[PDB]
Amino acid sequence: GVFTFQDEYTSTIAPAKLYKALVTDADIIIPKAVETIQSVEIVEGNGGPGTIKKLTFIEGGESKYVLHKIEAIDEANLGYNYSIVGGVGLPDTIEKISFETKLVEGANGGSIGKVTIKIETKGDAQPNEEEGKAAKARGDAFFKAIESYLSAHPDYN
Ligand SMILES: C/C(=C\CNc1ncnc2[nH]cnc12)CO
Ligand SMILES: C/C(=C\CNc1ncnc2[nH]cnc12)CO
Ligand SMILES: C/C(=C\CNc1ncnc2[nH]cnc12)CO
Ligand SMILES: C/C(=C\CNc1ncnc2[nH]cnc12)CO
Ligand SMILES: [Ca+2]
Repeated sequence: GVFTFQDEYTSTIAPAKLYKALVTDADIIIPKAVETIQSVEIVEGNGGPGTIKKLTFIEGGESKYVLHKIEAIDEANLGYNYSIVGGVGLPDTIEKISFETKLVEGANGGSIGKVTIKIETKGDAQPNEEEGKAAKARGDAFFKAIESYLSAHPDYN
């Protein structure tokens, strides 16, 4: 089956600046900002489509990682699309999970981070609800941490 979900994250940070932090400077800013992410590293590629990034994080006390494959990267339109192409642990009901993200102008000069999540399962298997909730909660924490960090360090590098 194919399932879609929509998240929106509000930020006080202006969209092009937030995109720069999330995308262009991800490898530097994200580990600094996000207290559960230890590193964001390029495994292969030049930064364009097909690039694989390894994001190492702590969960339940254990060091784990996920691999992201860049599907599209469009700074002009503040777009970034990627898929998850590896991780730690046994297979589950997800055959594939991918993301289409866009940043747009929000309130008082801030942003809204839009995310469409596409989950593909085998046959009539359903997405795991607890996981979706946890994933969204991580998304909230991720944007909060980035907002707090960029508020405290509006300049950098
Ligand atoms: C940090 C990574 C993915 C999470 N990125 C984003 N997650 C959510 N919204 C966004 N807008 C621009 N980039 C993103 C690395 O693939
Ligand atoms: C897999 C299911 C929910 C998991 N998804 C979400 N759970 C919580 N908040 C959300 N916002 C957009 N999607 C979600 C429904 O069983
Ligand atoms: C911040 C991001 C994703 C977090 N949201 C979700 N990630 C995974 N599954 C889900 N179901 C509903 N929302 C989600 C994109 O990088
Ligand atoms: C890009 C994001 C998170 C990086 N992925 C994860 N970050 C932290 N703990 C996890 N458990 C499963 N996946 C993760 C957005 O929340
Ligand atoms: Ca960190």
